[PDB]
This record gives sequence, structure tokens and C-alpha cells, in this order.
Amino acid sequence: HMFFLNLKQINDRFNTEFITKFKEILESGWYILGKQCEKFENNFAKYCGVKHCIGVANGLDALRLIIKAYDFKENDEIIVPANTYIASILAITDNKCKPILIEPDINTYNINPDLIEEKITKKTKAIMVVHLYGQVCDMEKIQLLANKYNLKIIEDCAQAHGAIYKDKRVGNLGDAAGFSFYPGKNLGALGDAGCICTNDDNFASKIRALANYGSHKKYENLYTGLNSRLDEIQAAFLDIKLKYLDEDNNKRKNIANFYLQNIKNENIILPSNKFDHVWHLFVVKTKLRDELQHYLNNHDIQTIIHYPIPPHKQKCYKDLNHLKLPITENIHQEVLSLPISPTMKENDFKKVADILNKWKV
Amino acid sequence: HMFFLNLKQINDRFNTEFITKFKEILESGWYILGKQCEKFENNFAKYCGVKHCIGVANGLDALRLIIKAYDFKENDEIIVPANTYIASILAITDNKCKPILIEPDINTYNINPDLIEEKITKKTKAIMVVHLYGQVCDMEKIQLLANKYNLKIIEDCAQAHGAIYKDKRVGNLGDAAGFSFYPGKNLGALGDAGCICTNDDNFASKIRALANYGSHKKYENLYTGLNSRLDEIQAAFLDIKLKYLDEDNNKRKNIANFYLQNIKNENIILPSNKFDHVWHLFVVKTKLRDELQHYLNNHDIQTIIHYPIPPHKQKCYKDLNHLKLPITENIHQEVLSLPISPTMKENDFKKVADILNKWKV
Ligand SMILES: [Cl-]
Ligand code: NA
Repeated sequence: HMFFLNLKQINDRFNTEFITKFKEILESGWYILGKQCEKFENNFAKYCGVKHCIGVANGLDALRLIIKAYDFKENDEIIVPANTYIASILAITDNKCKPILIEPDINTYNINPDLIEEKITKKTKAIMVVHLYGQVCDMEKIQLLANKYNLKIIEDCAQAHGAIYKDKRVGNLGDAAGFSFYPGKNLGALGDAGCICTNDDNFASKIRALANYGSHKKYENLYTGLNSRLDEIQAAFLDIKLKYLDEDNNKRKNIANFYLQNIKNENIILPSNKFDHVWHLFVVKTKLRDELQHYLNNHDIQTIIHYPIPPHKQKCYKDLNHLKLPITENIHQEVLSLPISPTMKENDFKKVADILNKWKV
Repeated sequence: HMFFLNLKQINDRFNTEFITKFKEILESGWYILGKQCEKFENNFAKYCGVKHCIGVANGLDALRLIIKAYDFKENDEIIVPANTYIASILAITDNKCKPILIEPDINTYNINPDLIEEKITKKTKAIMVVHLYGQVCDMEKIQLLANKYNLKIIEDCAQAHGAIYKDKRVGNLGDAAGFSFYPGKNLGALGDAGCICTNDDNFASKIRALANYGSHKKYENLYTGLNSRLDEIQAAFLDIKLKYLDEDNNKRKNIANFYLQNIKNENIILPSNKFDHVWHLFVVKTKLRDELQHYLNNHDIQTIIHYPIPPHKQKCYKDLNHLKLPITENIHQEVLSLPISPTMKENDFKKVADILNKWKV
């Protein structure tokens, strides 16, 4: 059985270092807000090319905390791609802001920048761009809109660790950026973990307070905060793995290229990489998606859908269910993710392509 | 230097097991919502005598999720002790409920049950009791009150793991209970961690979904949830230490009873317990508090204040600053915690007692 994402294969590379660092932390007696956190933050900040990184508890927390720190009014509006993972939307509604859902470009699976300005109102306060599946979104027009309309740009970078746009990295393309390090993400922890990146000194400081009980100083709560922290342990495991992230992303680039050069089936629409793509998910598109997933499972190849029900169609967002978002809807009906990971074996990726080429519907 | 809480000493007893279990989890390649979480939940449920235990990310989240799951209306009231740690109140306000702050009894530091009914209104939906410092609240009148008025009882158990009121454990004295397993708590993880305990089936299922993005099934989101999970690693660590928690609590009792029996100083009010007490914190009370903390520091003993500023006097809750809560206020001016731990050395507790006895002010 070929797994969609074999985390034991990904992480076995680092077992001895993981165990050493675990023993070190034991020796230290310090498990929360310690030297591993500081060191990982400083390294990931350098990696993204930003001044400040704040470790927090997970990627949803990361986005929720960014939005919280801005102190928007209830029902203030945040423009966001309609086809992102529901956690992007959860972060907006958690803060009692209104998600304003915008269709993706079929050629990027990212928000179509050309469709944003028409949905801007007096209540719009922010654009949340999502670098979906690993590809950076085209920022040129979004930055111009944010300047014109006094909007914040919030990046959800959970699927695109390390992706590059012009001279910069995802994480450094707007005002503040949220990352997940959920274990299955391009840089994965061994438990829940996240961070926030920004260049703004005051914002950074506010976010640190907000994620630590709203406290700058022992005893004292300046803000109504959260408990959203990155464990020393997880910070340590992340910093070991961070030294290999660009290499890991390049290994995914090699697999994606093999898929793109070798899969030739009229029933399958392959993904493109207009801008830099770190290939968190390798997403194909077909009218016979359920049939493809079943066929692949018959051939011992596990595949997962990202995603089959769009946020506006979820039961939790009943008041959005009526929205007509046909591009987003069609994508959800037709997409399927092929296995891909940095450590994936050649014989496994060749088999995936060969089996897809044999699929004759 | 005598540190207030020496977590290395606490945890060193378990290092070999921690490492064994970590490797086990590495072998599993499964770090989130797995067998370790299940096992620990099952065992902590048994320990509390409840049907259900849901591991979550921390004790503040535990309380926040509980209130969220009840789906109270905006500005619905939750009665809560005024002198608790601010997390208890954050859980209430994050949910857009109004906290109704009640004075503690000066001789228990817990909510005075006799002061609750007069503050019940048509908007009251719940009573949050806190078992402060490790002492269980006198629950009988509170349970009758909540029945009389159809209120939920929410227990904040973060300081009182394993305490017993009559025939039941804390965690099994209300409708739902929150626990922290912050490393410094009586059962502490090696990272942020928490749980919810309840006997109610629907409530436990609703909580699991709410803590997993609002998802009860793959691809679907029934609620607008958040991400509050207990890592497999931390669940395994906790399960190791749980097996010693009763033994350790009894060891804390021995040391607190040493303090109570051996400290005798006219400037110091000892925390004589009215009900069962597992002595998370050993809190003394004096008119010369800052002086005492300095004296002790001069004799190389570290103390911490739990707490110096009450929630209503915090900058994050300026709308509450006006409230006249003199018992709570006095307590905050006068309390100081002495070092206590189940592993604490005899010479060390004897020195604390000795140095306090010699203290003339
Ligand atoms: Cl076949
Ligand atoms: Na965590």
C-alpha cells in the first residue's frame, strides 16, 4: 500500500537528532517559551526574510491571532479565496469578521486578483491571500489594491513554506503571515505548531503578548489574549528540519516535474506552476474524480481530496450555502491529490504515473 | 538557590520512560489524534470517574471550548470567583458572555457559595467553580443552586488534579470540567496541554468536533471550530506520570502539613484547608508581602505571587476596574506562594519553615 504521505519515511532521516534534542530539553528543564523557540523563530525569520517570527500553537491560531491583533469591528470584511481550506475562513469568522469569497483562477488555483476590486466596500479591512497547494499567488495587483484601499494583506502560508515571488519569500509579501507546521505540511512538526511572521516591531510585540495570555510582563494582562505557543520540543524538531526545507521542496519539484513530463491522459488536467510552486499538494482535475480515486485505491495507491466540499457549502456556514461560486464548486467536484513528498521513492512515483496513464475511461 | 518549582526534579524520575515512549511514537509515524491520546484520555477519565475525556491544547482552551459548546447567547452571564487566575475569565469573555464576579471566602480562597444566589439573574446560564490552589470548592450548595436555577456547572480543575469532594473527584462535580496540564501543574506535560471531562455523550462528541476545526467526519465541518488538540507525545508523557499522581498528591499533603504544623509567625496566615487539598500552591498571607518575598530571596528562596493583580483590576478589563471587591483585592495584596513539590527535599522544606519562623519584620 503506497501512502498518500508517509510521515515516518519523511522523519526517519532525523531520528537521532530528534532524540538528542529531546534529551537536551530534558536536561534543560525548560519546556515552554525557551531557547529552542527563540532559536527556531530567529532561523525561520531569516528563512522568510522577515524581521520577526512568533511561534504559536498551530496555523489556524496564527491567522486568528493576526486578525485579532488588528482589532477590526464586528462584520468588518476580509477578502479571501473561495477555494481555500476551511481553516482560512474559520480564522476570519472567529474574529466576527465577514469572509468575502472570491473565485480562483483555474490556471493557478489561487484567488483571481482581477476579481477582488469589485467586492471591496467601506467595510473591507483586509485581503487574506492563500498560496494554495504550494504555489505563490500573483501579488502585484493585490498589493496595489491594498495600497489604494488602505487594506492589510494577510498571507496564509500553510501550504507554501519557502515559495518565492520576485525578490521575496512567502511570509514577507504582505503585512503579516500565518504558517502551519502541522506534521503533513512542507515543514512539519511532530505535533501541532505554527508561527506568525511580520516586519512591524509593534505588531510583533502585540502578537507575542496576545499569544501569551495577553501579557508582556509577569502578572500583568494588557490584552485579552490566548494561550497559543510553540512547545520547545516542537521548535527543536522544526529547527533541525528547517535546514533541509529548500532541499525537500526541490525534491518535490523533481517529482512534480516527473508527473508533468510523464502523465499523459486526456481525462486528467495537470497542475501548472506559473510562479514558484513548492508542491505541498499535486492536484489533478477530472470529471471522473471519484472513479479515479477508486481506481488508484484498487492499484494500492492512496489519494486524498483537497477538497471535496468548499467552505461556503459546509453545514457550519449555512448562511453562505446559497452563494454561487461555480469555478470553486467545479474544482471541488473534480480535484484529487497525488502522492508526493520529499522522500518519495522513484519506483513509487513511476508507478503512479504508469497507472494514471493506464486509466482508460 | 531554592527554586520555586524544580521541574527537572519532578520529571527526572520518568526520563527513561519518556524516551521509550517518544521512540515508540516515532516508530508509529502518527503524532496527532492517535492511540496515545486515546489511552491517556481513557485513563484520565477513569481517574476522574467520568465517562469521557477529550484531550485539548491547553486548559484555557478547555474552558473556552466548554462554554462554546453550550452555545449561550451574547451577554449571557456566567458566575465565577473573582480571585481566580485570569484564564478562567478569558474563557468567559472570549465567548462573549458576561462574567459575574463573586467574592471568595477569606478562609478558603474559593468562591463563597453563600454569595452566589443574590447575583443570579434571568441571564445566568452557568456557574464556573474553581478549585483554587488545589482545594476543592464546597460543592453541595452550588449543585443545589444550579439545579434550582437550571444552570450548568463548569469546573476549572487546572489547580486540583485528583482532589475529592465527598464521594467524587474534581472533574466529576459538575456538568463539564476543564483541566490544564501545563508543565508546572500537579500533572504536568512537557508542553502545553489540557483536557475536558464530562459524563455527557453528546457534549463529549460536540467538544471533539469543536476542537478539530468543527469536523466530526473527514471533509465536513458541522461547527465553526478551532484547532485544540493534545499531541500524541504529550498524552504519552502524561499517561506515564498519571500512574503516580495520587502518590505524588499525598506526598504534597505531607509537605503542606509539615508547613502548617511547623511555621509559626505572627505576621503569617497559613492556608489551613477546609476541604480536601492537593496543594498545587501553598499560599501564605501577610500584610508585609513584598518585604517577605525579599527576605526569602535574601535567604536564597524563590517565591512567586499567585496573584498580585486580580482580573477586574487588569488593563485588559478596564470595564471591570470599577468593581469593589475588597476581599479579592486584599488577598491579591497579601498572598505569596511557598515552594512545594512531591519530590521536594526534606532539607529544603525544613529550611523554608526555619527561615520563616526566624522572620521578624
Ligand atoms: Cl483496473
Ligand atoms: Na500544542
